[PDB]
Amino acid sequence: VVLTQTPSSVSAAVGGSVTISCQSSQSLYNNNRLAWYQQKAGQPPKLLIYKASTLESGVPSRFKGSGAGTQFTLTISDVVCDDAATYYCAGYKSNSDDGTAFGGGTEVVVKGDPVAPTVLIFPPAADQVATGTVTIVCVANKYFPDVTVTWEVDGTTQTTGIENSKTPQNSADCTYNLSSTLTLTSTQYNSHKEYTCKVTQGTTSVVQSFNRGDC
Amino acid sequence: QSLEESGGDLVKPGASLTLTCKASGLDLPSYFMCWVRQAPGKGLEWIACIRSSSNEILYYASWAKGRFTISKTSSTTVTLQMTSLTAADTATYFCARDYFGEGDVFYHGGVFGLWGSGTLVTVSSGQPKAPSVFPLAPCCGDTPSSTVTLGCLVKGYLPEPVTVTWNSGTLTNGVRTFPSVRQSSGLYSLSSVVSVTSSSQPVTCNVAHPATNTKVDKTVAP
Ligand SMILES: CC(=O)N[C@H]1[C@H](O[C@H]2[C@@H](O)[C@@H](CO)O[C@@H](O[C@H]3[C@H](O)[C@@H](O)[C@H](OC[C@@H]4O[C@@H](C(O)O)[C@H](O)[C@@H]4O[C@@H]4O[C@H](CO)[C@H](O)[C@H](O[C@]5(C(=O)O)C[C@H](O)[C@@H](NC(C)=O)[C@H]([C@H](O)[C@H](O)CO)O5)[C@H]4O)O[C@@H]3CO)[C@@H]2O)O[C@H](CO[C@@H]2O[C@H](CO)[C@@H](O[C@@H]3O[C@H](CO)[C@H](O)[C@H](O)[C@H]3O)[C@H](O)[C@H]2O)[C@@H](O[C@@H]2O[C@H](CO)[C@H](O)[C@H](O[C@]3(C(=O)O)C[C@H](O)[C@@H](NC(C)=O)[C@H]([C@H](O)[C@H](O)CO)O3)[C@H]2O)[C@@H]1O
Repeated sequence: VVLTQTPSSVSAAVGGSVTISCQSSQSLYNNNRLAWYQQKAGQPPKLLIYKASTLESGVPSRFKGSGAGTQFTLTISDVVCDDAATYYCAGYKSNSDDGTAFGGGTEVVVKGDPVAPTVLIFPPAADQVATGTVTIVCVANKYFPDVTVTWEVDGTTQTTGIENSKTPQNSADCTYNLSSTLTLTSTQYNSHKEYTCKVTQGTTSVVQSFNRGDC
Repeated sequence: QSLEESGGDLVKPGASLTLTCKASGLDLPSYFMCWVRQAPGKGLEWIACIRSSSNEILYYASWAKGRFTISKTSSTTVTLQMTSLTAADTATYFCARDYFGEGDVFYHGGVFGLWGSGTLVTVSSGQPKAPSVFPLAPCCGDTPSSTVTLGCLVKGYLPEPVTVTWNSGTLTNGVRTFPSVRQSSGLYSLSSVVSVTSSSQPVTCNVAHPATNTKVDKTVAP
């Protein structure tokens, strides 16, 4: 059996509504063996709905299961920030090859009220240069919606050596956090002086900078 | 009720490996016990289920049967024998119970109420590497403020995972630990920061890497 989950990605405002649709290649056992799951980073999936519409104990009425046979839907009403997650359908036909299947997944992004990022730059510890490679960290806190990042060294933009990583949405206030690193050889680091990190959120920007050996 | 999965160092492509799933406060044979997996940054993929009692029932995914073998070695353990492992088999491998109740009757069918935490299997030709850890503090020409953000940079480790705590898990509030990112080379890097009110005394980040049995402690000062 194959489950076709749609959409792959959806945005919703707080107090709004999300609708996810599963579609199976064959009828499911008893026309009702579809279950819905919530997953957050670092954890296994939580079971929300089973037998197409039965709520697991402890799950709010805000989650509704419906459908029958080949077509199934999860509707989340009165969307809170804790609902920001990845959701999965799981279906069953029979005790046989490919009998159980998982849908591809849907990412629920919850539009919380916007916040601009504060930016920190972290110069390399003294330890780093001695190891030959040096990496410089730049973090962006409590923000929504998403940002891009630009690295300058002596006012000239950087193309390579860069790596970004973003936190999941906060379950209380819907904000991201982001860390971005710039990696260089020690001979590249000990040549240039002015090192910059420029975060941008559409219109607003936040540059943060430091001079080598202002220490 | 817990499932604790175990198995899987980093292994070379071609190799075989056996995962185990121990069950606490519950007997496995009377329920349909399955294995599921999730590759980094990808979806769930069902592998196989087994019920050991009565008439023994086994079923597999099309891509699993012939290569992976599910079995029961005790009344509280189920195993997965993997074979001819490739780089695409790198994932977290969960263990779960397919079951739901309806009054005087038990059923099952893609209803995974009970899961273990997972066991990361990493298939790669690379050599294991413990992380270099560096402190993250603001530049020393800045004026000391009321609050301050300090962190730990966990650089260049393999395989995943690493776990970062602060002051042995007592300091929880203000902590922001970012997802790992793979380099071009193959090594992982990771950041963790924390916010504190200056006068409070010094923050230590504890970086465990069970793969190499390395556990680093780093104290950070402004
Ligand atoms: C749960 C469920 O599923 N439920 C469901 C039901 O079901 C059922 C069925 O199936 C039956 C039949 O037969 O069966 C059953 O079963 C069971 C029972 O119950 C029990 O009791 C039993 O057990 C117990 C016993 O006891 C004792 C003695 O006595 O001694 C003992 O103990 C025993 O035990 C046991 O033992 C054994 C040994 O030998 C074993 O061990 C077992 O175990 C087991 C095994 O084997 O292993 C376990 C497992 O796990 C399982 N598996 C699974 C997979 O699960 C197994 C199995 O089960 C077995 O084996 C089998 O055999 O087991 C132990 O247990 O037992 C029995 C068994 O059998 C059940 O319960 O049903 C219902 C209904 O539905 C449906 O529907 C459809 C439609 O669609 C229809 O179709 C039609 O028809 C017509 C005519 O009439 C025409 O023809 C057409 O064509 C077609 O199509 C049908 O008929 C019906 O019936 C259901 O309900 C439902 O629900 C849902 C929810 O989700 C919904 O709501 C629905 O609704 C509807 C419908 O109808 O469908 C929807 C739609 O859509 C709508 N429409 C519109 C909207 O349009 C509709 C409307 O609304 C209306 O129509 C109005 O009017 O709706 C509903 O209905 C339920 O759910």
